[PDB]
Amino acid sequence: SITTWEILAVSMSDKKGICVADPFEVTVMQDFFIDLRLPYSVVRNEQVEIRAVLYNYRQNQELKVRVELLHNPAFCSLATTKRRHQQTVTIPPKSSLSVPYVIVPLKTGLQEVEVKAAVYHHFISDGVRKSLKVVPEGIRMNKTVAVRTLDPERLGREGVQKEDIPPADLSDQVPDTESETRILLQGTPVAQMTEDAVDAERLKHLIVTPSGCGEENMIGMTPTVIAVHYLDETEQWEKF
Amino acid sequence: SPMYSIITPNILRLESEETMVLEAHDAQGDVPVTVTVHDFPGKKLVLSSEKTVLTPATNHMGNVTFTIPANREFKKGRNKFVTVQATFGTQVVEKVVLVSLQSGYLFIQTDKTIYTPGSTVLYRIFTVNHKLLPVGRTVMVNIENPEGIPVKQDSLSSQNQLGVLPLSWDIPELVNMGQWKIRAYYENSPQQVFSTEFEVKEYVLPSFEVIVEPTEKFYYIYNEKGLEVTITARFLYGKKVEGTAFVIFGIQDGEQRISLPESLKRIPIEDGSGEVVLSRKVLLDGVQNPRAEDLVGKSLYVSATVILHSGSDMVQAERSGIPIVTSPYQIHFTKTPKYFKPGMPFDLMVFVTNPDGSPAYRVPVAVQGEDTVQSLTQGDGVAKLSINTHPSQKPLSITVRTKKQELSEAEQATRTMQALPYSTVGNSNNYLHLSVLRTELRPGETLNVNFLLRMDRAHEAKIRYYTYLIMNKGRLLKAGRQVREPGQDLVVLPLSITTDFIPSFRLVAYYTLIGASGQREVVADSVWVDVKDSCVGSLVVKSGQSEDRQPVPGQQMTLKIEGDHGARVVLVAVDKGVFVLNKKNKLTQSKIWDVVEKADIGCTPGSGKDYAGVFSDAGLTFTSSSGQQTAQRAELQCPQ
Amino acid sequence: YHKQPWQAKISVIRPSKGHESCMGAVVSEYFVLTAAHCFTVDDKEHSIKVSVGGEKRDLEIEVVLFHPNYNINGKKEAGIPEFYDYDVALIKLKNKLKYGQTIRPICLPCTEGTTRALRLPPTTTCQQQKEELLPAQDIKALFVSEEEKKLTRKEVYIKNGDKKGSCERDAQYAPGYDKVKDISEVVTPRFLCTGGVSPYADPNTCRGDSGGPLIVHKRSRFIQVGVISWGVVDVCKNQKRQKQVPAHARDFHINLFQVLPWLKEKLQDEDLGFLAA
Amino acid sequence: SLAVNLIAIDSQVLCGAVKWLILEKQKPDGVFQEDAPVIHQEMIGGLRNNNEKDMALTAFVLISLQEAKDICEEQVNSLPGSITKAGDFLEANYMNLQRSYTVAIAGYALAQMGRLKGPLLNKFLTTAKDKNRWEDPGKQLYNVEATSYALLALLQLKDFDFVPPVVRWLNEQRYYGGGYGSTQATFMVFQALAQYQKDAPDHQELNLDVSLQLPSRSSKITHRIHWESASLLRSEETKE
Amino acid sequence: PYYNVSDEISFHCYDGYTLRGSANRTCQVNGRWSGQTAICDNGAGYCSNPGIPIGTRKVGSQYRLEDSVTYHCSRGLTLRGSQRRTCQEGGSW
Ligand SMILES: *[C@@H]1O[C@H](CO)[C@@H](O)[C@H](O)[C@H]1NC(C)=O
Repeated sequence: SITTWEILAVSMSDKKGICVADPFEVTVMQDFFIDLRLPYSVVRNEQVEIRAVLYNYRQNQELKVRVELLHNPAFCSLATTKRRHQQTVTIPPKSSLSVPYVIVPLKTGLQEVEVKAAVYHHFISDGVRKSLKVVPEGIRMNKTVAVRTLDPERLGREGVQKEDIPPADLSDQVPDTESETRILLQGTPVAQMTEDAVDAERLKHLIVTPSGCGEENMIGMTPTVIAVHYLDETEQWEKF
Repeated sequence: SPMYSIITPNILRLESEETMVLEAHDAQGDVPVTVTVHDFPGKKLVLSSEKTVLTPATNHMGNVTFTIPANREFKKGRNKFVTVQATFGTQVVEKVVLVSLQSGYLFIQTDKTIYTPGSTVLYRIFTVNHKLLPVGRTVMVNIENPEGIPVKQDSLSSQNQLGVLPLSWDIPELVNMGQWKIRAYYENSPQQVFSTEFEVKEYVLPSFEVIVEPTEKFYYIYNEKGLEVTITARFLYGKKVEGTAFVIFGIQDGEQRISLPESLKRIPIEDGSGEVVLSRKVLLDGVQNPRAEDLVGKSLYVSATVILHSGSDMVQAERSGIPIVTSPYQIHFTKTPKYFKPGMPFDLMVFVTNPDGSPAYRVPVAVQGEDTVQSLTQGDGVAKLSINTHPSQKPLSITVRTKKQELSEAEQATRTMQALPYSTVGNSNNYLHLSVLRTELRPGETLNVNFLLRMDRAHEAKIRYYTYLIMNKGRLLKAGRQVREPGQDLVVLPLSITTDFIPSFRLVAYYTLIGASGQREVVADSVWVDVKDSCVGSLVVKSGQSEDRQPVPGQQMTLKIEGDHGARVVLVAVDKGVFVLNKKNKLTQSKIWDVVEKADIGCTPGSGKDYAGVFSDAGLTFTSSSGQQTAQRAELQCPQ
Repeated sequence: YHKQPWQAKISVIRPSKGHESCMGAVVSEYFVLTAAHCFTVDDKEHSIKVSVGGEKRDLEIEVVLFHPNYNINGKKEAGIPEFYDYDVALIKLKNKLKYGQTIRPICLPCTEGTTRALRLPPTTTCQQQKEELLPAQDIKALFVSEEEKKLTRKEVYIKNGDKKGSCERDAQYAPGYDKVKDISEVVTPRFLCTGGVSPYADPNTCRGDSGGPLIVHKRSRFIQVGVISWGVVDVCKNQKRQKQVPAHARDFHINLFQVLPWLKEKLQDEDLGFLAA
Repeated sequence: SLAVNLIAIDSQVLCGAVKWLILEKQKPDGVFQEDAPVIHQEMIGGLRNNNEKDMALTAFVLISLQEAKDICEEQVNSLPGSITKAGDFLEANYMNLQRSYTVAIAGYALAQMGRLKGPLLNKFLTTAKDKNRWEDPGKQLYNVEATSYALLALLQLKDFDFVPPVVRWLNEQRYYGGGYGSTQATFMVFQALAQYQKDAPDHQELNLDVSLQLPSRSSKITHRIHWESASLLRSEETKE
Repeated sequence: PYYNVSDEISFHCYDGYTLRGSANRTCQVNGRWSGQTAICDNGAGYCSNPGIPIGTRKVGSQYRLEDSVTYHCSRGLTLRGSQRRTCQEGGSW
């Protein structure tokens, strides 16, 4: 790739610790090169146009280039197994030229496009071999077969539950195309119960100073002991 | 009568070592101390038990460090506490402290910021404690779709892996586009969950980048000149771009965008650059509000689009968040303490910034009160002021403005705060201030900590030493004494700043004596100081080649790596074209310290309403045998 | 229907009742690999009967060879009642077995016979086979279980990938291991962890299945790589299957690649052709 | 024995009173008898009216011993023996009780031993009217206190399927203790609700063994969904 | 651009990937590479990564069940074996 690679480093010392380094850029360029740009995906049987731009960053030197598009049974261009669809152009100094290419994806899947180019009276050449997806003619649909609910004992029997699922329609399915069925399971709380605790603001009277004889002392000590105990578990010393 | 004190962080952490400062005032001879930590509620012994002896040779200071489990008994809602008990021979001093189940920090690194349906997401997890060090722990990792529903869950262990968990996740061809998420957390802390997002979308790497930088990082309302925006566009390999640009403006209300169709221009991009100006006329024509003072507070966004002359590529850029303020500056007392000392000097930590949020360099500031008293803002965007205070108990109100020349008073910024008096035990008017020369501290230098005392000579001779403690990343870095002979109103502490203080550190100093009538008084003071945030050690990656020229596609190059010894370095090369569509969620050292700093057990920048407040606001729990203990802390995070 | 010739059923009669019910695997014309905890020093040869091929009669054994490093009671000091480290043992029969459509050996790791089974070159080292049979991923294996006097296969997954630690640490829920300091001490490298809920709900091993062969079905061949040792949660009580099994109900086995030196020595005269390495 | 987690309790005193009840005031039957009834007959709660003094008192003293068992296990050596004696007694007469109060206080005493099974366990549950309260015709002190002992018994038996109705009845009655003769009610109603806040679940048993088999596949696809691994998208694709 | 005789090449997987086969391969006189095919699998698919034999080009990253992958040789080379492999039930292509 002709661009700037941004390398990132991360150290992990058992002594010092963690520390991420500063981004170190690395520019990678070439005097003469081809910039082949293809779409993310192209529809099958549809005639499109890819653009191959040839850059010439030579300060002051025009180039006589002869770019060519290699043949591929997966596509239908003006280049066959015996003919070579190629042009001969002259790219001015410090400039670029776009070379149009009309093709027709004949088969689906991830295909391959390659273009080469050489200059006259010089030892310079370059080529690009990238790939592009070929989406089958039609539209992306997602028929929801069914949305059943799983919960034995309620809609089951003897502890088990049977749930049949009829095959998808796919009546208007595009000829010669594949398709998958995504079965999906998932739990769901169900997280309930747990009751609320008595507000500590309602217990601002259980703080009685223990007093009396051998029996009255305990009677006055009880409301205080159990009160603090309940507040320690409910952690309601905040509102209290 | 003797006095056995104890100081521990407001919140104790699990699977770590918390320092425990023991003291005695005064007593004589050797005094054995048996520290025992139980759970809560209930005295279910025992978590951790330590022992030590206070010898007068060490001025009666203890230094015990316990490690709290971990433990599976600590499992939803509410909080968990531990009963920290310390016996000093016979007199028992106990105090319950809040517990943070947190085990440490987790940082997730993804190779790219955006992925295409079909590729694999390479991501690693770093398991470090509260001290940012490699540690073997068990981590739960989940990957939620754009609909926030986990599609993959694991449970790795960084044990014997040097705190680095290499992972990957294959993206199916048929996948839901959107903002995916990678969540992770320690098995012992299901509440503390870290997250890192990555976008999944069908895209193609452009050939060049488009940058949009306005002449100013803001916009003045009465500025007739308007908003000038620069359009810089160059290829990913440095070369400049030749094409045409399509720029359009718009006003952004509260989570709302009102496009301005009238502000559409078509500027030619020659020599890899362009220039567009938004007339003030169109800006006002956009909104249906005659008054221009109504736009104050809103923002503007630029939407440019560069297209080559070959029509082979087309990049779309955007610069949103352009503050339309009346003052090119802002003032924040967030770094300034909210408590003062009656009579003693009050220092201010003015924090001047720009409309965008970036620190301001050299900005004259002063207080409405006294003139001449000014201080040019430093590099970090912090000024140093110091006004005087009256012995009165009347709330202090300060109004700091900006005396920036080349700018009218009507275009300046102002902010007013309020400080509360420092309550004294028995109104003995015994205070303590800690003035520190505000300078950008750097690891390896030295700092001068001042100890200003205020009290009558009726008991000033009893003050023979201070007690300073260093708070760092929620722990006790160092604790010592500061000698003082009767007559010294100001002493200096030769503090050596190392690489540990990073990022910031707090300093709490207190003194004890017998004033009034056999009454034990405690007076303290805290101060927050920031240090130059940088790597603990060092790590640089430069080119190994002898400069020369630029590499060629398919060439070998030496990659020099200057890192720490015994350290494991993980690399990752990414095309800059990737950051063109998304440059968010990028792992940076700045973000690392950002998480650590926003986790301190302290809240108040310094000082408190009283002695027991200074410790709690700094991150310490002082508890003696005389009866002076700090406030209880229940909530994990800071108030508000 | 009997698609498990290697499968063997072991029974040990003891006073009062006993009837220790374990299982083994025919590995040669005399030896039958099986667990070691199914037997004890007290148990003689006349009290141990082994039946293979579904034969009604019981074969008389000669001697039970335990692993030199087997010590189930060598951890009581640390408070660990059970210790199934190196839980393997061979059973040399008194009579030679005539292989038929009901009796047939099973491939053992690091053998010239297994090399051909994996269709690998003769120059394949022992280390290469371990990478083929036991990769660093979620291996797909299976074991033989007995339900209603009828043998049945149970497809499971060996947690040898990144889910290895998750499956091992669940050994803490096991009876007696509830107070173990370091879980890595009760789970030696000589263990292969299986069962669980991820990636799938793997069937658990019973008490009668103990000593059962851990087989990896590849290339239409059956390769034994482990031996059923012990389980975390007992899900079989001679009544019905638990059905409500915990998410930590794991099953541990004994990696044969770790006990090779012992197997190669005891089976030197069986023409199994063990690799050097 | 409850304030041991709040203040400092001398083991000589706590265990001292326990040893006295065992050696002195306990017949070979394991029954505890009262010789000097307290002057305040209102602090004893549901023991004032004695239709079944033997079963009630023996259960009351028994519970107190089991709450101090973990403490006086070092000093008192005849404690385990005494606990068993009283247990054998209550279990032999639990099927003959008439008052809902005695059934609750004795049920919780047997629950701590796990000796509340079969017919005994069945009686304890059926006694509660409307399955939420162990009430007896007369007074309020005898009602709230009884239900409290029963609640602690349910939590002890880990039967959180019958607990919600009970706990709900207490909270929906609003009794913040305090007053005349509220010594028992207060100490129990808050002891049960506090113990409930610790033993309170969060959801219901989530363990689905969903196994789906496809015609174009030999083996089945078995998946288990637990509370921890809930809300998980377990998908399975099939091109057919 | 081309590998002469007795030329050696090494393979190395990324972090989180296991390397099966021969890491170091040398060009022999028979115009072939020594050792087995180098494959970098993470072990996340129902079937192991089919890998990409030297000189071929695999099309298909998904290694689920019933999934398939196609291969294509360079210009001037004859593809030997299968051009399409489907992940059959039982972990095997
Ligand atoms: C079906 O797929 C399409 C494409 O992403 C989407 O628009 C639609 O919401 C999907 N429907 C369901 C049921 O999720």
